[PDB]
Amino acid sequence: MMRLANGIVLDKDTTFGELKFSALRREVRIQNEDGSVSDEIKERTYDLKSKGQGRMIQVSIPASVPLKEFDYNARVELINPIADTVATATYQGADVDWYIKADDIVLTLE
Repeated sequence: MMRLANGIVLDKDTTFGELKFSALRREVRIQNEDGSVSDEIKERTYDLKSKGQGRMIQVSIPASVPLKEFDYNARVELINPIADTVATATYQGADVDWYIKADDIVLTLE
């Protein structure tokens, strides 16, 4: 005898809006001093669509975080998402969309 919550107590705006999967843009890897890049990963950049200004957002998570094999338009939410200015600080002209570095990628539990 005990009552289990069938839903959520409160709502949080961490979900951004509707975050739905599109593809895996690119997994950037550890570059060797000699020049050539290694087979080991550094960060993983994903393609996610969000409701708002109509921009496809580039979500990058560190190598310590495993890959998530999600289906197309699967609803996800980010633990600690931050929109950076470090990418556009080293790149110029290639930055057609904006970058968001995240902690971990999970499914929308709310």
